[PDB]
Order: sequence, then C-alpha cells, then structure tokens
Amino acid sequence: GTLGRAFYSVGFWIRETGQALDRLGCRLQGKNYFREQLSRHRTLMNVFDKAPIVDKEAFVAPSASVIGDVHIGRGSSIWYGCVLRGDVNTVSVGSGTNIQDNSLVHVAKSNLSGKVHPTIIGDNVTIGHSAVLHGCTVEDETFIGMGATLLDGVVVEKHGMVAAGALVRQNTRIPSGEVWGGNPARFLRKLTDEEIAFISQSATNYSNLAQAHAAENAKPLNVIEFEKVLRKK
Amino acid sequence: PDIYEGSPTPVTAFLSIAPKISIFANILRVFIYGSYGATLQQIFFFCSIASMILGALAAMAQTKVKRLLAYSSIGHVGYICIGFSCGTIEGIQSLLIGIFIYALMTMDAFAIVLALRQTRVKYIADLGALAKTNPILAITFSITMFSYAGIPPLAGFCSKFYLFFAALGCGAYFLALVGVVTSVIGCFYYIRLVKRMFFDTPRTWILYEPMDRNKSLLLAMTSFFITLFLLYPSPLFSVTHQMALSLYL
Amino acid sequence: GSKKVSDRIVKLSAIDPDGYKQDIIGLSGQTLLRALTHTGLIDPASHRLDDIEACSAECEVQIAEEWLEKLPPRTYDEEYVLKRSSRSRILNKHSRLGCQVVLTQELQGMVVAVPEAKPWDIP
Amino acid sequence: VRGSFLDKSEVTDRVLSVVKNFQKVDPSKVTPKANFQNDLGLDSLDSVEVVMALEEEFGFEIPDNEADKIQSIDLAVDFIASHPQAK
Amino acid sequence: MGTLGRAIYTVGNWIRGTGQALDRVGSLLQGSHRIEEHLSRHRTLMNVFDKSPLVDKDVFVAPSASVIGDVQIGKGSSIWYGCVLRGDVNNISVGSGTNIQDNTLVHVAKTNISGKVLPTLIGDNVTVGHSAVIHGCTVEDDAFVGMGATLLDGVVVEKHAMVAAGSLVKQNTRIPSGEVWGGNPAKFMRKLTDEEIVYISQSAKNYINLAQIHASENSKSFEQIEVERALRKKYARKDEDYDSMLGITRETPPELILPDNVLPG
Amino acid sequence: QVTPSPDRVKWDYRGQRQIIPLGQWLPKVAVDAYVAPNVVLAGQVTVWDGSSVWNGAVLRGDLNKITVGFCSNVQERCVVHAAWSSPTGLPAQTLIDRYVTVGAYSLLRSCTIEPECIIGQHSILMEGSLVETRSILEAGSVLPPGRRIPSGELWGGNPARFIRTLTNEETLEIPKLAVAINHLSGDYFSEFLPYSTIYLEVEKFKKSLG
Amino acid sequence: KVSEDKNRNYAVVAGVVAIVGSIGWYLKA
Ligand SMILES: C/C=C/C(=O)SCCNC(=O)CCNC(=O)[C@H](O)C(C)(C)COP(=O)(O)OP(=O)(O)OC[C@H]1O[C@@H](n2cnc3c(N)ncnc32)[C@H](O)[C@@H]1OP(=O)(O)O
Ligand SMILES: CCCCCCCCCCCC(=O)SCCNC(=O)CCNC(=O)[C@H](O)C(C)(C)COP(=O)(O)O
Ligand SMILES: [Fe+3]
Ligand SMILES: [Zn+2]
Repeated sequence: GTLGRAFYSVGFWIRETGQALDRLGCRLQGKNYFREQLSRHRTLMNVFDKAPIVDKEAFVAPSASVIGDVHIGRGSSIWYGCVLRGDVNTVSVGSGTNIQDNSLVHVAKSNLSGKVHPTIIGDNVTIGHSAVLHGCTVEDETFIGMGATLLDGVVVEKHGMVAAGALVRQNTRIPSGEVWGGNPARFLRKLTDEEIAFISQSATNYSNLAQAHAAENAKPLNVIEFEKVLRKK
Repeated sequence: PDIYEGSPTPVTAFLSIAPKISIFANILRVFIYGSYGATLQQIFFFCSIASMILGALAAMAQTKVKRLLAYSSIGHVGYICIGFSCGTIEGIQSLLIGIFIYALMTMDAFAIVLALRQTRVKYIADLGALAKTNPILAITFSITMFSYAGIPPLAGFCSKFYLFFAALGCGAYFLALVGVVTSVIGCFYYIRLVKRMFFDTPRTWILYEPMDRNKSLLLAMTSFFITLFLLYPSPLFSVTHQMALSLYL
Repeated sequence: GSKKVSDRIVKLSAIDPDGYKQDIIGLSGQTLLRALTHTGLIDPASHRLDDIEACSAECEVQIAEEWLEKLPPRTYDEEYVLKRSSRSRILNKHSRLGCQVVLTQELQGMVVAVPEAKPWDIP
Repeated sequence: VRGSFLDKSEVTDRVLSVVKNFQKVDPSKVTPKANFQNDLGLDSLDSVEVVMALEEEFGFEIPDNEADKIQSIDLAVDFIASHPQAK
Repeated sequence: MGTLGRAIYTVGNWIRGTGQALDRVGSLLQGSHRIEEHLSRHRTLMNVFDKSPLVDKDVFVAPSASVIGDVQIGKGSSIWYGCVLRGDVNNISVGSGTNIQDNTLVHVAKTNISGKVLPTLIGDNVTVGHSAVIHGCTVEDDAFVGMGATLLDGVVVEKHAMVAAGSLVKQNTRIPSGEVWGGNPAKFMRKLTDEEIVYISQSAKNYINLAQIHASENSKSFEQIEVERALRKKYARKDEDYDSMLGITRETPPELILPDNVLPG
Repeated sequence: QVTPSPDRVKWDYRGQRQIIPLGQWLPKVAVDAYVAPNVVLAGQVTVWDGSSVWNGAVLRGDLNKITVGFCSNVQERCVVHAAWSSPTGLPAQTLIDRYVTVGAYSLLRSCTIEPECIIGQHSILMEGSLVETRSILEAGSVLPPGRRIPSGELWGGNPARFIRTLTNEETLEIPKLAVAINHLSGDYFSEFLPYSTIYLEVEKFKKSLG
Repeated sequence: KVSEDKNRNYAVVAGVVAIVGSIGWYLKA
C-alpha cells in the first residue's frame, strides 16, 4: 500500500546513491564498462507489488514481455515476441494454453471509457500468431484465429472459434461450437467434431513443442560467442 | 533597444546589469558629492519622467521579448533616477535598493531568455502554451513578470513603493500621476506574457529544450528571492543605509 | 476512399529570387507559407507560427494583380508589417504576407514570386 | 507605392508589336492567340528568333524549359506578366 | 601508475564495496519486490530438434530477430527488428535479396487439416511488409506482400503478384501473376501496372542497401560505439566563423557519413 | 548458394540496442518521455516531452523523419516507418502530433496525424494518408495511400469508411485519453534508475572466464 | 591493480586536498 510505496520510493533513493558510488569507484580505477548500452528488457516485469506469477512448467520465451499482475498456469506457453500487460487490471492464463508468437494480451490502459475489464484465458486454449486480446474472456478449449482482434467485454464461450483475421467488436458473445469471422465478426458456420479434436490435439502438440523450446533456451549461454563479441575489431 | 536586440543574448544580459551599477556609483560620487545643486537634480527629474512614459509606451508596442525587456529597463531606470532627483538620504538608499532588486530580477529574466534561446525564442507569441509544455517554467516566468510589474508582496513592489513615497515626500503630484499611469501600462504589457503562456490555445506549439543545471540553479535562487525578500528585507535596508551614509562619512 | 488528400491539394507556381519557375503543392485551408516551406523555398525555421504576431515579413511574397482580386484585401496590421519590414519603408502593392494567405480551390495555378530572404535570426 | 509586375494589358501589345515588326509576319494573322509555327508560316529557326526578341524587349533571360512553352502569343504574354524581373 | 596509482585503486575498491552494499540495503528497503535486470538470454540464431539455421555471409539479421530451427536465408536477404522465423516443425526457405520487415512472423505447420502439408518458401527479391504473418505458404520471386497482411497455409503468391496491406488471404488461395488482391477475405482488386512492377524491384534493391547500414551499426563493438558517440557529439553543431578565423576546415569523419545509395536524393 | 560465416554472432550478451544511430542521424528522446526497454528507435526519430512508446514497438527513421508529439503515445508492437516520397507529392515524414493515441499493433508509414486524434487498435495508415484533427478511427481500420480522414469524424473498416460525426464531448475526451496514458507511463518511468546494473553481471561473466 | 592516468590521479589528489583543507579551514576558524 501507501507505506510500501513510500518505502519503495525511499529504497530507490538509496539504490541510486549506491550505484552512483560504484560508478565513482570504477572511474577512479579508470573503468568505463558502466557506460555500455545493455538491454534492460525483463521477461518478467513488476509494477510496484503487481508481479507476474508463472508456473514452473510454463514456457516463457526470453524476448516475451510479461508486465504486472499476470498469471500463467502449468503447461502453458508464451512464445517469442509476445506481450502481456496486466497493470490496471489482471491477466490470467489457464493451463495447457499456448499464446503464439507476437501476440498481445493486455487490458485497457485507462478507466476513461469505464471500469477496466480483466483478461481471462481458459484452459487448453490456442491463441494464434499476432492476435490481439484486449480485456476479453476466452473460455476453455477455444480457438482464437491468428491475426484476430478481441475487444473489451467479448466472451468466447467454450469450443468457440474466432477465424483468422477476424475483428470481434466490443461486448460480443461468441456461442459454443460457432465459427465467427470477418470485420466486424459475424457467424460463419458451426464447428465440426473433427475441428474440436484438432483444437485439443493442437493444444497438446504445442505443450510438447513448448517443452522442447524450454530445454534449448535453458541451455547455458555459450562462452565462445561471448569471447567473439568481446574480441571484435 | 537596438544594441540590446542585435547583440548576442549573453552580451545583452551582461550590458543590462553591471554597467548600470558602475555608472550609478560614478553619478553618486560625482554629483551627490560635488555641489551645483538644483539644476543637476532637475535634469534627472525631467529625464526620469520622460523615461517612465516613453519606456511604458514603447514596451506596450513591442512584440519581441528582447525589445520588451530593453524598454522595461529604460522605464525602471526612470523609476530609480527619481530617487537621485530627491537628493536625500532616503533617496540614495532607495536608488541602491532599486538597483539591487532590478539587477536580480533582470538576471532571472535573462536566465529564462537564455534557456529559451536553445529553441530560438524571438516573439512573445512563441511562449504560447508554455504552461502545458513546461508548467514550472511558466510559473517562474509569471512570478518574474508580476515582480517587474510591482505586484506585492513580490520584491518589485519595494521599488514602486518608494516612487510614490518620494513623490509625496518631495511634494510632487505630477510625478505621482505619471507613476500611477505608467505603472498601469507596465502591468498591462507584463501580464500580456502571462496571458500568452497560460490563457492562449495556439494551433502550433513550440516545444523547448530543458535548461542546463547552471541556469536552473540560478533561476531557483533568484525566484526564491523574488517571492520571499519582503519577509526578511533587513540586511539590504541596513547595507544600503550604510552606503548612503558612507557617501559623506 | 471517397476522401483523398488530393481533394485539398492546390497546384501553384512559385518564382524564386533567381527567376526560376517551380511547381509547388499545398493543401487548401492551410497558408501559402506552409506550401512554400514544404520544398524549402522559405525556411520553415524562420517562420514557425502562422500568426501575424510572430511575423516580420519573412513570409512576404509578390503576386500579380490577377490573383490579388481572388484574395481578401490586406489588413491594416498586414500593411503595417510589410511597410516597416521594407528597407525603403515603402508599401509594395503586389506584396502579401504569406502567413495571412489561406489557400483555396479558387487559387489553383496562382503564380507567386518569392523575394530574397530577409535576415531573421536575432543573436 | 512599389510594383513587381508589368500590367498584363501593357504586355500583350508589346508582344503584339514585336511579332508584327518581325519579318515574314503580315500584320493580319496576328490574333493574340496565334501560333508562330502553325498560324504564322514561321519555321523553327524563326520561332527561336521571336522568344529572343521578347527577352531583349523585357530585358530578362527566359530559360530553355520555358523558351519552348512560348509557342503562341497568349503563352508569351502570361509568362512575362507574372515574371517579376520583367521591367 | 605507481604508489599513488595503487592507493587510488585501493580506495576505489573501498568505494565500490560501499556502493554495492548501499545498493543491497536499498533493495532490502524496497521489500525485494523489484525484479532484477539480468544479462540477455535472447539468442538471435537457435537450434531446435538438431536443426541449425543456414544463413549466408551477407545477410542482415537484427539482434532482436529470432531465427529458429531449419531456416535457410540466401545472399543479400535481411531479417529486421522483431522478426520471428520459427522453423521448428518444418523448413523455412528464404531466397536471395529478400527483406522480411519489422515484427513479421514466419511459421510452418507439421500437418495441415486437409491436403499435403508444405514448408514455407519465400523466393528471391521478395518484399514482405511490416508485421506480416506468413504461415505454411509459398511466395514466388519478385512478389510483394503488404504490411499487416496475413497468408494462411497453402497460399501461393505468384511471380509479380501483390497482396495488399492488411489483407487476410484464406487457405489455399492462389494470387496469380499481374494482380493485386486485398481485403478481408482477400479478393481480386485490379491489375498491376508496369510502374508497380518497377516499384517492387526498386523496393527490394532499396532494402538491400538499407540492410547494409543497419548491419554495420548493429555489429559495432563497445569501443567503436564509444568512439562514434564522442565523434557524433563533436560534430553535432559548428562554428564556421571561428573556424575561418583560425583558418581551418573541420571535416565530418567518414564513420559518420552514410553511403549515397541510402540518401533520399 | 548459401555460404555462411563462422564469425556470425548467434548470441549477443548485450541484446538489441534500443538507440540505433545511423551516421549522424541520432534518435532524440526527451528526458520526461517513456520508452520501453525493448523498443527500437533507429535513425531520424524524435520522441518529445510527455510521450510514450510501449513494448515491442519499432520506429525506423532511415528513409525520412519520424516525430512523436507532445503527450502522444505509440502503443505496444506498433511499427512506424517512412518513405522517401509520398504519392500525394507532399513531404513524406511521419508526423504524430500532440495528444494523439496510436492504438496497439498499428502500422504507420509516412502518414500525418493532426493533434488530438485516436487511432484504433490494429490499424494501418499508408503512405501520404492524412488524419485530420479531432478524429477517431475504429480498431482494425485500413487507410489506403493518399486517403484522408476529415476532422471531427469517426471512420472505420477495411478500407476505412465514414461512420458518424463526433459530438463535442467525444472530441473533448481525446486529449484526456492521451493525458491518462501519459499518467500511466509515469508509473513505468518511475521503475528505471538512470543506469542499469547489468555491467556487474558482465563483469563477473568476464571474470569467471579469465 | 593500479590506476594509470596520471593527470586523473593528480586531479584526484587536488580534490582530496581541497576537501581536507576546507574541513581544516572550518575546524581552525
Ligand atoms: C523501398 C521500400 C519498400 C517498402 O517498405 S513498402 C511495404 C510496406 N507498404 C505497404 O504494405 C503498402 C503498399 N500499398 C498497398 O497496399 C495499396 O493499398 C495497394 C497496393 C493495394 C493499392 O492501393 P491504391 O492506392 O492503388 O488504391 P486503388 O485505387 O488502386 O484501389 C481501389 C480500391 O481498393 C481499396 N483500397 C486499395 N488499397 C487497399 C488495401 N490494401 N486494402 C484494402 N483496401 C484498399 C479501396 O476500396 C479502393 O477504393 P474502393 O473500390 O472504393 O474500395
Ligand atoms: C557575331 C557573329 C559571330 C557568330 C556567327 C558565326 C557564324 C554563324 C553560322 C554558323 C552556324 C551554321 O551555319 S550551322 C548550319 C546550320 N544549318 C543546318 O542546321 C543544316 C540543316 N538545316 C536545318 O536544320 C534547317 O534548314 C534550319 C533552317 C537550320 C532550321 O530547321 P527548320 O527549317 O525546321 O527551321
Ligand atoms: Fe509572416
Ligand atoms: Zn504456427
């Protein structure tokens, strides 16, 4: 709360002073390594006491951005280039759910247009590449087409499908077993059983793929690349 | 006005303050100390009146910041020379107090001008929407303009207060009337800048680069002096009384 | 898309001080000065606002009488500025302040003469 | 008062005379919208000599880009009436 | 050097220790809530399933790009900031002189729903616009995919064909030569003028030139970055009047001058 | 043939540099502007006072100037580029004026947005297009090259079409949206001290290698 | 192990001398 925020602010003053002192000490020794422009990107970023809570069996790509109060469950996966920003409200991701590359899952930045809705992503959900989820609920075992946009208030009922490139307008409800698509999103047809099987099997295949990518990313950083970057001329 | 505009702005800032201190020291030690008397003071009386009137009108006509400041300085030397005209101990003391306060205020104003010269300020209209783009700078500059206009309890009132004190002391009501009218005119053309920075909604804005540490520190100190001098004015009063006495003893 | 920027484009010809004719482009509803600064015929840095209170005739242009009837008559302030910024303190009948001329569709093809730049950067 | 342009009414007659005075031009086909090549029986060499005569008349140089656009009378007129160096 | 050198070095050690201890104390006062910034773990090129990307010598890969798995990129191509080329379940092939612009996703499929699953093929001299998404489709040579456009599995963009910016090209759709398609769903719009064909070629060549300056900048070392930062500050403004008084002519150092092929003229 | 380089850097410990100068073209960021750590600014890019650029956005000014205005925001994963010239014949710099909200995942290339406009999420503004002041675009809009959004109007669609004229109150609410987003960005600006402490990690990585 | 820049070291000595001298100046007045 307020007292925690005051201690966080005063803490930053002590840290600023200490880091300045370290830079002084390095300057007296004739070192300029602190001037190097290194990336300050954090895979998990806190905004005061709103931090992400990520399950140990969840793959998160290092270049992904998870900011604020974000919950990722077991067996879930946040792929390369994704951004999840729950600060004004919360963002929760169920288990076994894949958020594909360059997807954006965020909440409204301001309450000017009313109260800010949280974003709820259910279980065994597939979110396609470069999809935009904005304060919407996406129930279990649903399919969000790649390049699609879901606006605040939207509900995608279980076994719902949003077609690739679709624009689901604000407060639209997508019923179960329906395929909606286009701009604005409109009912196209019903979901077949083969496609339901594909939904579940695709969520399972991506959990196995996430595991493989997590092992290759956790491999220790190669020293030879470091020495090559260091000794360049 | 022509030299103040045409010179490089730091030259304008320097010429606005130091030569006046030194030439007024000369004027005191030559005239107040020598002894021709009435004519010498009538010279300065008539020139003070002309300076107040002409400075007020010409400043009211200006659209560029540097010219406005030049004409304001002309008007203020008129106000200061009213003190030399009366030829008393309080006249010399008030002349010295007026010089000191005008110098600090001018240093404030030229610190702001040099800060805005990094984005090439030239016209009064260039300051449009400065209260949005840099609100604390617009407040500091508004304080300087109200101090220039003599609005109490800012330091600028002190000098204005004397003008009327001598006018009713040396028995001069035409001087008092000139002071009232020219003070009103000055107030108008100073608050026009506050209107430009706060009340206007221009279509095109100029975004200004932030100032360096030297000017921010000098501005902070001079602004604190301008707002808070009338709370503790004893040292300046005592020291100027000392100087006025030491002219003869 | 039923609404193009070409709907607002105004075609125009400006003659530079060395007498060379150029075809310039501008938007209706914007001043002639904006169209002139697009190509650098007039330095934008010398006249950043479109206000008569920030003008020392750095935007001044000369226009023939045929296009001068298609414009509102010069205001007292405009003539004051032009006359005082003249080196001879003489008001030129074909002079207009480019910041006070708003381009409209009836000014299509208007030809404008751009004189030598006056000095504008005060030390 | 000052001016930068020669009145158009003053320009048309000046271009009208120099073509009439120019040889191979009977002063009867010299309508103010005449083409030196088609309506005046002038070859390309004669047409070049006409723009030259107007340059000297108005005391200013005319660039090659615009020397060619002056193929008719009305065209020569407009150019000079809007050119400020014409005096 | 010397005794004074050693004494100052030792005192600097003490000051550093004090500074880091103060930083630790300040972290404790914050409640340990702030997540510490760490060394970068993003890998520009990565192996997966014993598949390594095959990238030519003269290829710009932005350090922020992700090239993963079985990816082949040919001579003169360029992968820009934020691009993700994930060849983990199938092959991705990029021809020569092809630009994949910022924030673009290129992915493959192991088994499409119906029909023969195919890898992702992008031909020579192809322009792919910003934030496009290419999924299991074929783009032939001298084609143009607009920015924000989306190609689904089985799509074939033919030679000298265009996909308009922001389009959604449905599965198995074939954009024939000479046409531009667009909209959601993508459909025929009009024929491609020859001027637009020239535009496509020029776009590919311009991006080849742009890739050079970006690649040169992104591969500089810390020391060269510092040298050029000092030089840039040195030559940011000028006093040619005082220079003429001194009788000297300050010249822009060559490391701050861009090649003429990227200049607007 | 694809002949690789044995010296190609596969892992860079520094990561992607946020500021990419190009010759003398140095991106210029105001001291009170928020730029997310993984944003890339390259070349002729100016980010003015009170503005904000959020995670994953790319602003590449290698072919023309890019300007983000006073209290304007360029939200997550937007791409702003520019060209040498526009089909309209006007100057082709990308100008995002003051109090402008550019919705996340939007692509801008040589477009002008006049002050106090809202660009919907996932929108596309192409070369030479113009959005006049006090206008709003819906999410998913597509503005083709050289097109124009007239002032005081709400547009949307692919390609964008007129929807309705805005009321006064709706237009008064646009600068409030920009100001609120800047207020939010203040919280993110407050999380970063002037220097990072990565160089210490680099130092111990170097020491643990000799 | 050692700071090499001699001019930097002399400047450091001058700064320390100024600080200690100012402290002594206060302490003896
Ligand atoms: C060297 C540097 C190279 C680069 O980096 S460039 C790569 C990044 N740039 C781009 O991706 C943009 C390239 N240009 C285009 O995509 C463009 O639009 C395009 C290539 C379809 C064509 O755009 P045009 O300006 O030529 O529009 P048209 O008049 O020819 O088409 C008519 C029609 O199409 C529609 N319009 C046209 N363009 C599009 C689209 N795309 N979508 C939707 N709707 C459109 C519109 O409705 C128009 O009117 P309506 O019939 O009333 O609807
Ligand atoms: C001050 C004096 C010093 C300078 C003068 C020096 C001497 C000048 C003479 C030198 C130039 C020549 O003879 S150079 C030779 C000039 N003649 C030719 O070009 C031969 C081909 N003829 C034609 O092209 C046409 O008959 C022609 C009428 C020209 C135009 O075409 P039109 O029929 O479609 O008008
Ligand atoms: Fe003007
Ligand atoms: Zn995929």
